Amino acid sequence: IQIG
Repeated sequence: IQIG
């Protein structure tokens, strides 16, 4: 999970 990568958010940004």
